[PDB]
Amino acid sequence: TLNGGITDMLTELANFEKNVSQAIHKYNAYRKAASVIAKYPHKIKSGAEAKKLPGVGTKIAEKIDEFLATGKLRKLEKIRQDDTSSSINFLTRVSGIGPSAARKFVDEGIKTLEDLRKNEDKLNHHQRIGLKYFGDFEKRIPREEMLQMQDIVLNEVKKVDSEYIATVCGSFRRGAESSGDMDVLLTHPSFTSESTKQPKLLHQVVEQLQKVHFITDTLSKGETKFMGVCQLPSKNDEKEYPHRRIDIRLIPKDQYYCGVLYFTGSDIFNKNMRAHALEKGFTINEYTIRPLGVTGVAGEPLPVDSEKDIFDYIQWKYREPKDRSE
DNA sequence: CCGACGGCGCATCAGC
DNA sequence: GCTGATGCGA
DNA sequence: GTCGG
Ligand SMILES: Nc1ccn([C@H]2C[C@H](O)[C@@H](COP(=O)(O)C(F)(F)P(=O)(O)OP(=O)(O)O)O2)c(=O)n1
Ligand SMILES: [Cl-]
Ligand SMILES: [Cl-]
Ligand SMILES: [Cl-]
Ligand SMILES: [Cl-]
Ligand SMILES: [Mg+2]
Ligand SMILES: [Mg+2]
Ligand code: NA
Ligand code: NA
Repeated sequence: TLNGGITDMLTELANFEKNVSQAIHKYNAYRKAASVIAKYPHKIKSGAEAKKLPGVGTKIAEKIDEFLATGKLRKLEKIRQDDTSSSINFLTRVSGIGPSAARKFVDEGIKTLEDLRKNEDKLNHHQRIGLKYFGDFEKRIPREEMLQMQDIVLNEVKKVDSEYIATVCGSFRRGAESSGDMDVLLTHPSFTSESTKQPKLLHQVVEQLQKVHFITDTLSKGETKFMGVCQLPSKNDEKEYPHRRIDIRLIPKDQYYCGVLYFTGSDIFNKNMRAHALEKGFTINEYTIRPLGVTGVAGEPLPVDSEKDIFDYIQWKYREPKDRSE
């Protein structure tokens, strides 16, 4: 909140470039600048001072000076008035509707929540669910509720097979007071980078959670990733809790550390760390950290026994989860 | 100046 | 049916 | 839009 005005402006500019301009790199550039400014420990006084931060160039510097002076950004004033842009922006807020589909719908005259509801037939499954719980998905999740959800998931997973280990990551693991959703990393000894000694490992868990009515809907479901909806049980006379998005990722047990690092985030932190890895001659994904030969092709997986091991390979001091919220 | 910018899972599609 | 490309998402 | 070579 120290430089809230400027970061909000940058984030809005970022969303515009992504949803309307479909210029993903401009999107990341803005988000990075927004992130770097967000942790700057001083109340920014000028674009010049801001340009000293990495990721902030001449363009954002000018925009910051404009914002600091007037208290707004004309470029944004306009974007906010353009009915097409605003419509595209809105629709992309429905889970399942990206920049392409949004532009396509608007070109069909479908540009509001009301239009989407009467044209439900024109939506694929994911979009149908995103629209159904549109309101709820906008709501944040108090950490207290996250704790209750964790308890339900861990206990139900334990019931399926005591050998399962379920770890809630995402912003929760980073210590956030509230989260946009629940992200669950799941492991089981019967599934490693060496073999899949038992099939349906993820299925069984998803099934158990549906059986006790915690999981209510499914957006997508594969062998290692589940994307759906859940809801905490409410007491008698108590109004129901909002429905929530839940992601579950089954990762090879022998690759837990690269897995938990990836799933802990943040997303911008992962980008920056993976970008730093490249500059150091390494490539990192949710399974391994591999070296890059002179040729450029990824080499063999390096031995990892802790999140810190990954940080060492790239010559970075270890950072606790609470300090990776970029 | 200009090429890189993180990496991948699932759903859906076109082309065979 | 397969692969590969795309959209959308983590 | 920003960066580094
Ligand atoms: N583009 C991305 C997106 C995600 N992630 C990893 C790193 C992320 O931490 C993790 C979770 O994705 P999430 O989509 O639940 C998230 F990011 F919003 P979270 O941090 O959990 O914040 P919230 O509370 O609001 O959910 O996936 C990533 O690596 N790249
Ligand atoms: Cl771009
Ligand atoms: Cl503004
Ligand atoms: Cl690992
Ligand atoms: Cl790999
Ligand atoms: Mg999350
Ligand atoms: Mg998530
Ligand atoms: Na800079
Ligand atoms: Na969307």
